[PDB]
Amino acid sequence: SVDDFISTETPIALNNLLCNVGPDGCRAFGTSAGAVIASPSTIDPDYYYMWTRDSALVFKNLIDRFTETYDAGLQRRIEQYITAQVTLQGLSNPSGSLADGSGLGEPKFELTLKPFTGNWGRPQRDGPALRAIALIGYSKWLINNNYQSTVSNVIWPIVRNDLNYVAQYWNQTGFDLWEEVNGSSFFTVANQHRALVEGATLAATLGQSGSAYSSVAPQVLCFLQRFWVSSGGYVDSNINTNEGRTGKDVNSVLTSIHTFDPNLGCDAGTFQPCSDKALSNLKVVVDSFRSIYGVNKGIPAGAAVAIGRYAEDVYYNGNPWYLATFAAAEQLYDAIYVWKKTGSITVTATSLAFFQELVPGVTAGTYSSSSSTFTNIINAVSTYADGFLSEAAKYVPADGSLAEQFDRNSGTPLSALHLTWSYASFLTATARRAGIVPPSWANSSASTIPSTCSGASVVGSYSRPTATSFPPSQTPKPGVPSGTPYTPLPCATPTSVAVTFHELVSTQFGQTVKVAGNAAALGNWSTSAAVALDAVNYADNHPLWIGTVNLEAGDVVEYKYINVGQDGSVTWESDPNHTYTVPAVACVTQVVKEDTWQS
Ligand SMILES: *[C@@H]1O[C@H](CO)[C@@H](O[C@@H]2O[C@H](CO)[C@@H](O)[C@H](O)[C@H]2NC(C)=O)[C@H](O)[C@H]1NC(C)=O
Ligand SMILES: *[C@@H]1O[C@H](CO)[C@@H](O)[C@H](O)[C@H]1NC(C)=O
Ligand SMILES: *[C@H]1O[C@H](CO)[C@@H](O)[C@H](O)[C@@H]1O
Ligand SMILES: *[C@H]1O[C@H](CO)[C@@H](O)[C@H](O)[C@@H]1O
Ligand SMILES: *[C@H]1O[C@H](CO)[C@@H](O)[C@H](O)[C@@H]1O
Ligand SMILES: *[C@H]1O[C@H](CO)[C@@H](O)[C@H](O)[C@@H]1O
Ligand SMILES: *[C@H]1O[C@H](CO)[C@@H](O)[C@H](O)[C@@H]1O
Ligand SMILES: *[C@H]1O[C@H](CO)[C@@H](O)[C@H](O)[C@@H]1O
Ligand SMILES: *[C@H]1O[C@H](CO)[C@@H](O)[C@H](O)[C@@H]1O
Ligand SMILES: *[C@H]1O[C@H](CO)[C@@H](O)[C@H](O)[C@@H]1O
Repeated sequence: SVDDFISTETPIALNNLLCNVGPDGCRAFGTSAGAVIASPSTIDPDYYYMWTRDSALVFKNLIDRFTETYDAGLQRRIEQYITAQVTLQGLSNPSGSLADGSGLGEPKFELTLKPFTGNWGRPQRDGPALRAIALIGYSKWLINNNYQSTVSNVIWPIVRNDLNYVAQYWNQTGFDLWEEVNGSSFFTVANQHRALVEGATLAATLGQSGSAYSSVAPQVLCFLQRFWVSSGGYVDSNINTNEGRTGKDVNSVLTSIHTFDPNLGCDAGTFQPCSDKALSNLKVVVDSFRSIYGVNKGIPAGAAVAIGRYAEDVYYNGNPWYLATFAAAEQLYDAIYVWKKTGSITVTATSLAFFQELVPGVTAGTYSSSSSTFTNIINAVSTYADGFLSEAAKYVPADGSLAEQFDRNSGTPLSALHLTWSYASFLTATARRAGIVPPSWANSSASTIPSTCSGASVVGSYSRPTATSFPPSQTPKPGVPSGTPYTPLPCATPTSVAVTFHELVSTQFGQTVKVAGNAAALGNWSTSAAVALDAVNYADNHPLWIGTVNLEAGDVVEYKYINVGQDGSVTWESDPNHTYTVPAVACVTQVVKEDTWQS
């Protein structure tokens, strides 16, 4: 049963999610405190970086969990994530610097919390919005528990930079959440709108300046309306671009679930999950995958299918994604929640096709909780939503691991292993199924659309946050649900650890980088026995060499990189030797050591 899968997968998903959080997660061990790896995959693909988006989506989930039941272990991680942003905001990077806010649009960073210097689809203007939303989430908790001073001193300067960025740069093109399309993107705009609304509210509570945010927000909402295609009944996910796609993209479904607020009911203006526009869009998006994936062969209309990002996708050949398939279920669980709470379901001309696929012959109208129609709809939609979970479940391996994708024909996992966002997406979908909803972000007025739109923006001011520490033991006030600290799943302690040496060093044609060191596996300082690294991930402006050696757990190793020429001549990097103690920690079987050539 679905219930069986949920009960089994939940502790695995939570464990695997937290394994990807530094400095102590089992697959992110030795990364910076508060860093989140997108995936431990370092080769084909190389996802061993911290993205602003993935990190913020993951921590929003954790903050929501933590808000439901206090967990001092989660609190520790949340605090470290927040303080890591102090370092990141200050960075000058290829998108720009903090001075004019432009640097905040940078999509990804090295896990040492240094800039990523390679070519990339930058900027991505959703990042600051999503980060603000996460930090505002935690701020709400602190305020409710009488720690408002901590918000003002530690969190608000960080949040204020991100909010100023949104208010200044929302009306500018950039890359979408898939990092491919330079334009105006639904997910980005909608989250920018939410960030400004929550920001204005938090500012008012703190007695800080928020009027810029509240005056810009309605204009962002105004622009969001332009993504709707009335003739097709779906959202064109990217506009102001010439990419030549239909625009039918799980982008829009993710948008609905990440800006869900049940207090907004079935508001179509903000694209709520039970809104007629969101329901119509869901059907159009799902339908775009029904006929194209081998895994969907033989599944009838009215039944759940595996879905991907967008039908035109050619990334790894274009496949279903776990997070996309879970997102469809989540939107439906969100819809069911609101229908049950309000005791009423409205079918309109816009959502009719969606409903008739599930309840043949139903017509437009309003059906109350006493009607047989209400019960019929609830059951049909619940079954369909569970169907998306069960479809994804067919392709989850016995160990419960979630990669990024599963093959469109065979269902075998592919691309990045242990994608942090895949685990978050399972956790959120299943929370909504159980009727666990996140804190509200809007009031009724946050849905009122202006008469005429303009690209109104405000030039902001940016300053480096300086506070990098939280007061100890910020426990909940009496009466708040409270529990014991999180403990990871148990494993054996390994005797051997795969150590991936990950070295940035600019080299010229015919040169090879090797690692030499005192351990037998490293060649006991012999240059002939040194371990050659690979240039598989090498680029001139991101000169990465990589390779993996098994070392004895607990061993203290000393090493240096060498550059070996065509002629066999050896160049040692400058002193001192690197000194590394190989971890001997239960569950830590592979680590990445991120080095830069010592000049
Ligand atoms: C900046 O904001 C303006 C105002 O919302 C956007 O202008 C609209 O663009 C859409 C799509 O091209 C048109 O359908 C509307 O007619 C435009 N309205 C006006 C008043 O010009 C503009 O697209 C935004 N640009 C970016 C990059 O965000
Ligand atoms: C390492 O090599 C040196 C030669 O420089 C030698 O003295 C020593 O015996 C070697 N150690 C091991 C572990 O074999
Ligand atoms: C963040 O950094 C500051 C110094 O800039 C420390 O005071 C603090 O304890 C934390 O390490
Ligand atoms: C504050 O107090 C808590 C106990 O509630 C400790 O666990 C913590 O180390 C800090 O001293
Ligand atoms: C949480 O509990 C701690 C005790 O560890 C108090 O210090 C704090 O005021 C809050 O009630
Ligand atoms: C709430 O209560 C739990 C145990 O009941 C503690 O573990 C937690 O630190 C908080 O005080
Ligand atoms: C293997 O050994 C380590 C010792 O550091 C333990 O921490 C672990 O629980 C396992 O027994
Ligand atoms: C790493 O650091 C240690 C410090 O004990 C040195 O002994 C070693 O040579 C390397 O620099
Ligand atoms: C790794 O950690 C061990 C234990 O602290 C040290 O002995 C070694 O020098 C390295 O720092
Ligand atoms: C080392 O091995 C463990 C299982 O033994 C994995 O969980 C880990 O990802 C690494 O490959």
